[PDB]
Amino acid sequence: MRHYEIVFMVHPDQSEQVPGMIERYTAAITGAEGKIHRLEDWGRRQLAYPINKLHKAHYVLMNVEAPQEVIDELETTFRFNDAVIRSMVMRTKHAVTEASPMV
Amino acid sequence: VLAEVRRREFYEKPTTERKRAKASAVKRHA
Amino acid sequence: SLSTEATAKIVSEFGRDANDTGSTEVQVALLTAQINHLQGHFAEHKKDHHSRRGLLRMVSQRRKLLDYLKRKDVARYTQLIERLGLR
Amino acid sequence: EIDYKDIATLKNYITESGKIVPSRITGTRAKYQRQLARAIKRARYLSLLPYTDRH
Amino acid sequence: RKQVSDGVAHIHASFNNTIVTITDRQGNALGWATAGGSGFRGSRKSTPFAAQVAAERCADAVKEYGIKNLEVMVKGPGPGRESTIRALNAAGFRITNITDVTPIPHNGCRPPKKRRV
Amino acid sequence: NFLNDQFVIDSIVSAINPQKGQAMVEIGPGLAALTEPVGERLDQLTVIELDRDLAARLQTHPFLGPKLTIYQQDAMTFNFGELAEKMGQPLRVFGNLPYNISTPLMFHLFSYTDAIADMHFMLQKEVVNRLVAGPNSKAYGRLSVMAQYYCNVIPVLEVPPSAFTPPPKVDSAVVRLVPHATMPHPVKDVRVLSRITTEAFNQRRKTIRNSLGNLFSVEVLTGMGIDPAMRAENISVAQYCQMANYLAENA
RNA sequence: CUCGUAGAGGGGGGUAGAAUUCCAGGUGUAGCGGUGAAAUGCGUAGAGAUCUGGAGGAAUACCGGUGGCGAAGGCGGCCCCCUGGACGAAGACUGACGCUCAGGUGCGAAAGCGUGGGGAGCAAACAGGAUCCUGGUAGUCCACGCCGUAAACGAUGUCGACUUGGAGGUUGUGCCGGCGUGGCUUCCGGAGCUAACGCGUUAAGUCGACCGCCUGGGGAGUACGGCCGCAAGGUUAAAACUCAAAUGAAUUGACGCUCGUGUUGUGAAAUGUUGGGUUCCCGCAACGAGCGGUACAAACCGUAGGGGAACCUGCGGUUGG
Ligand SMILES: [Mg+2]
Ligand SMILES: [Mg+2]
Ligand SMILES: [Mg+2]
Ligand SMILES: [Mg+2]
Ligand SMILES: [Mg+2]
Ligand SMILES: [Mg+2]
Ligand SMILES: [Mg+2]
Ligand SMILES: [Mg+2]
Ligand SMILES: [Mg+2]
Ligand SMILES: [Mg+2]
Ligand SMILES: [Mg+2]
Ligand SMILES: [Mg+2]
Ligand SMILES: [Mg+2]
Ligand SMILES: [Mg+2]
Ligand SMILES: [Mg+2]
Ligand SMILES: [Mg+2]
Ligand SMILES: [Mg+2]
Ligand SMILES: [Mg+2]
Ligand SMILES: [Mg+2]
Ligand SMILES: [Mg+2]
Ligand SMILES: [Mg+2]
Ligand SMILES: [Mg+2]
Ligand SMILES: [Mg+2]
Ligand SMILES: [Mg+2]
Ligand SMILES: [Mg+2]
Ligand SMILES: [Mg+2]
Ligand SMILES: [Mg+2]
Ligand SMILES: [Mg+2]
Ligand SMILES: [Mg+2]
Ligand SMILES: [Mg+2]
Ligand SMILES: [Mg+2]
Ligand SMILES: [Mg+2]
Ligand SMILES: [Mg+2]
Ligand SMILES: [Mg+2]
Ligand SMILES: [Mg+2]
Ligand SMILES: [Mg+2]
Ligand SMILES: [Mg+2]
Ligand SMILES: [Mg+2]
Ligand SMILES: [Mg+2]
Ligand SMILES: [Mg+2]
Ligand SMILES: [Mg+2]
Ligand SMILES: [Mg+2]
Ligand SMILES: [Mg+2]
Ligand SMILES: [Mg+2]
Ligand SMILES: [Mg+2]
Ligand SMILES: [Mg+2]
Ligand SMILES: [Mg+2]
Ligand SMILES: [Mg+2]
Ligand SMILES: [Mg+2]
Repeated sequence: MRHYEIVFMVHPDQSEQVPGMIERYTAAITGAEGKIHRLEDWGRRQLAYPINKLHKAHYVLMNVEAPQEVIDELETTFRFNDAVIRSMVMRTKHAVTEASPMV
Repeated sequence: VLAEVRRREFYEKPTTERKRAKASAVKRHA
Repeated sequence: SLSTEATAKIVSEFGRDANDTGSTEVQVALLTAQINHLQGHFAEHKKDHHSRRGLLRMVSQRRKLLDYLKRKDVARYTQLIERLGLR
Repeated sequence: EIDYKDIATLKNYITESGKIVPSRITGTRAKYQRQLARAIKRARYLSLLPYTDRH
Repeated sequence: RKQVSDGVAHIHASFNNTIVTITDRQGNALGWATAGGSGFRGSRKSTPFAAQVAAERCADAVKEYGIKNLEVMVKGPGPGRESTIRALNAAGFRITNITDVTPIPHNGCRPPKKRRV
Repeated sequence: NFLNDQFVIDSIVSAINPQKGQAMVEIGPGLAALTEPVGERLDQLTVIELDRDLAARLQTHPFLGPKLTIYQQDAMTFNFGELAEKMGQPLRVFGNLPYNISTPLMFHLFSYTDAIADMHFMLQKEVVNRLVAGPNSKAYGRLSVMAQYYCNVIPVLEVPPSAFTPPPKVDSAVVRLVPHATMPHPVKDVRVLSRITTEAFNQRRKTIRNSLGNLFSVEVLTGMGIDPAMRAENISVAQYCQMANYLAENA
């Protein structure tokens, strides 16, 4: 059970169901005895370079402390979800609860 | 950007560039 | 490597007390625990020749300690290899 | 210590084209230069900063 | 034929030839010219003067469109990069901006071995 | 590049051992440093050269004047079969040509169907060794197969670099090629044979089941008594002729 | 053993961006390409050029550094899983458990091979055009097996101790930018050492332990035999015969002029007469005097190939350029 920083962006046309996505991902966190330290939904942003003819993406910053197996399930469904077009899971040394520079 | 095309236009053996880098390093000592 | 809780458990069992960590039995037990754990790792990864160098160091070091323990006191040596299922 | 999510700080260490400025110009320490470079690479992946200006 | 009045000029300045192509914002070609198509061959084709008259031929070819403003994007490292720009500016076309579009790999493909002369 | 050592030239002429009554033709006399010692022992000596001033000099030579017949045309495009019937005898050739163009000329001479009695030439030691060497050796190659199919190769003398002026950095050797009166292993088409040799020796370190995979199958090779587990350099000239005949018959 | 630190350390799986090539479509229409100049080649069936879309393989610009990591060979996008080593602080604990190693075992660049995939670029060979150019097969890539060789080099075996010092990089940590205390690393240099070059606390200084290896050049790391390998070959390893040298380092010359003394160097020799300015001045280990790349006496290493071979080419490595 380690601390992992997870960032993923959602297709702008599907931004309405982003809160629905958050709960299901968080449900797997709480269900696996994991503690979600901080979450910061950045909403739509401007992409530096276009990807798949998209100029804006719904950035979601999530910091999670959870074991590896639940994270593996979390990353597998990211690849199988069409709403998210880019994902990044980063292991952190220590849990951090602080406001991001983006907010 | 013209200095990089001069380097990337023709392939250079990796041992060749390594010696030039060493030669440049010892040249800057004065 | 080996977990601190796993290391502490082995120290408590084989060692006389918690402070005692350098005893011959404790070191062999810690080495044996890591050696056995790595067996699953190297079975999956046959191309990791750099880590296998570290594994051989544990096996070679464990051999030296067992020889030293056997040369000094055979009684606790046999009592340890039978406890550890070695030799 | 550096954060890949701080776009304002990172852009101080990139050129107009997007290339990383060398440590010898800014005079930053070796340890933070590696952290800055790695942080910028993560920022490029998340489309926070561009790789080049020719996108 | 058609009236656009605004386009972007692509210049391919290699070490053997220079190509000037006039295209619109969408990227559809309108008229092109090359230094080698103007009677310059061998060493003469690789001269900046060959590109200088090549741009004028391209301006003559695209004069039907009545283009005023154009964007010059330099591609290739060979000589003649500046000569085409001067001719386009001296032909009456208004210079908007100049940018470099030389493709630079990020250590992608192995390049051909250097010729030994 | 020319030759200055006299005893080397004396050894060459003695090695050739010319006589009278039979036709001999020299390719590219040049300065005629070698044409002089052979123009005294022959009644009618023919030469082929591409220089006008040198030909005029040879025509005015006191010793080599009446004995010389100059041909001012390219030797590679020359038709050597006409001179054989013109003199009513097989030709004898002693080229001593530059190594750059000597190899194509030898194969050009091989194509006139044994119309030449003998061919003496100066080549590199490596080139000469390749012609002579048999299978199961590094020197053996596709040049060897196409060489000893037509003629028999016999090394005469290795020429040190000091003999030539200016002395080059590599050795030299004079070799005599004797075309076979009867082919020990005749073939139906040398183009097929050349195609096989250039196919096997392109990849001469792999087993012949891989280098000749696009032409022969495993059963075909075993059907001819050829082990597919042998390298190209292990295959004798006879087997190469055997495969060439088989390929022409079956394709 | 506890805490913590940095790192292209290793293995496996993903993903991103630039670029190359090809494919489809649109705009667009005569060249493109290449060279000293050309031609083969590519092109009215529509190229090159431009925009968009897709496929595919390989490699990771900048950062990047006489930077880092690894026993060596080697190791550079980002992310996750597994894993080795190192270092620092403060203790606890074991109580010589150590060092070095013939055989042995594993590891081991590039090239090469076996089986099956993959194949964009590059490219031995090959084919063609010229007097290098076009095209392009193996190969480079992947899985597994083999090969076990390099100028695999710091041409310096491993381990330990002791011995003047400066400047810098790189990672720790203690105290109040200063101030010490560690590890690795770069340059300069003292004694000392060395034939000289040079090395010089990371020794080629001063000693101890053990292992490997050499005793003229060529023949030759070749033959034979053994062992290993599918082969290429690798390893172990001569003799006959021949030459009286081969070689290292440094010096003096080639490609106005000397002496005396002194000084430097084991020495050949240099200094004087090496520099600045204008015969002259000044500086000056000199002071005064008399006068007017060389194999000379790019190269190489390992491997693979050659049918335009007076040698040349592909791959990696070395500076002994
Ligand atoms: Mg940390
Ligand atoms: Mg590329
Ligand atoms: Mg060879
Ligand atoms: Mg790594
Ligand atoms: Mg793998
Ligand atoms: Mg032609
Ligand atoms: Mg054609
Ligand atoms: Mg594909
Ligand atoms: Mg650089
Ligand atoms: Mg670099
Ligand atoms: Mg290190
Ligand atoms: Mg680690
Ligand atoms: Mg570790
Ligand atoms: Mg005790
Ligand atoms: Mg005690
Ligand atoms: Mg041994
Ligand atoms: Mg290996
Ligand atoms: Mg191996
Ligand atoms: Mg290989
Ligand atoms: Mg293979
Ligand atoms: Mg294959
Ligand atoms: Mg290929
Ligand atoms: Mg033709
Ligand atoms: Mg070529
Ligand atoms: Mg191909
Ligand atoms: Mg090509
Ligand atoms: Mg081919
Ligand atoms: Mg193949
Ligand atoms: Mg082996
Ligand atoms: Mg060796
Ligand atoms: Mg080296
Ligand atoms: Mg050695
Ligand atoms: Mg020491
Ligand atoms: Mg020093
Ligand atoms: Mg010594
Ligand atoms: Mg001897
Ligand atoms: Mg041998
Ligand atoms: Mg065997
Ligand atoms: Mg055998
Ligand atoms: Mg043998
Ligand atoms: Mg043997
Ligand atoms: Mg001296
Ligand atoms: Mg003295
Ligand atoms: Mg001395
Ligand atoms: Mg030199
Ligand atoms: Mg070689
Ligand atoms: Mg090379
Ligand atoms: Mg090396
Ligand atoms: Mg030597």
